[PDB]
Amino acid sequence: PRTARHAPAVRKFSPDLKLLKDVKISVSFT
Amino acid sequence: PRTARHAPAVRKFSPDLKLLKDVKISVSFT
Amino acid sequence: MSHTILLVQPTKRPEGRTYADYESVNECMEGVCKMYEEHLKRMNPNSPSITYDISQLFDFIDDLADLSCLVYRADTQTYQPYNKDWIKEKIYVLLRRQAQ
Amino acid sequence: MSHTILLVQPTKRPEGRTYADYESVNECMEGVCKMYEEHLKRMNPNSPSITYDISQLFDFIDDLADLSCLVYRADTQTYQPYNKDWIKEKIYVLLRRQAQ
Repeated sequence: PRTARHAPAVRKFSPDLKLLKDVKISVSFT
Repeated sequence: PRTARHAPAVRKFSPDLKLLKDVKISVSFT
Repeated sequence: MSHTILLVQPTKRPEGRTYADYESVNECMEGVCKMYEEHLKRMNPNSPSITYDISQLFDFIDDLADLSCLVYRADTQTYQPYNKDWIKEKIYVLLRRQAQ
Repeated sequence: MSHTILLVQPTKRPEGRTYADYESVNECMEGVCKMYEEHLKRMNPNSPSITYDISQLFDFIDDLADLSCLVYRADTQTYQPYNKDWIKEKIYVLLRRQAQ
């Protein structure tokens, strides 16, 4: 008899769009 | 009269699946 | 419930593309809201609750380089495509129901 | 030519998902081959040319966590879904034509 295979519940995928990542500002004072 | 808008040709997207990225091997000698 | 696939391209670079799938159109629209709310959460880690006008969510959707979805139709076993403006309307309908 | 969308998930993590679209089924199948060939190119940067058996490309496709496509059908204006094994067959047909 084949073995029944159990595994952890798969988390629902919710994309992190990373829109703030590496967003930089340069300010000159001269 | 509206302005005609020209831009560079869009490159065809070809996914780099990065399958070798951060693939490491540890070897013990003891 | 119609299985629904969401195609997301946040910026002009196709290297940022992703997709998600959902058990229903409603769950897909809930997912679009969750995607925005996660963006707000990472913007405001110190805020336990955030309120936003629907116009802010629509601005966010407008500013995505591409957003579209595909809704499974059982009568042909094919996926019907819908664009950003169709999604925004279905979100308005969803949120109005949720408010009531 | 039928507009074709390709959904790719290389590993078990959904964070690696991407998609591509093509003007025809043939261009999509050419794109799957190009995706494998780019993998071989990055594996073998010193090789100006690489030869592979189709079985190697099929092994590579098998080892992808998920691969599927969606083919536009003009008679219903919807997308017909096809799975990994359908794609592999269309690639075999394409490469056989190309060889001849």
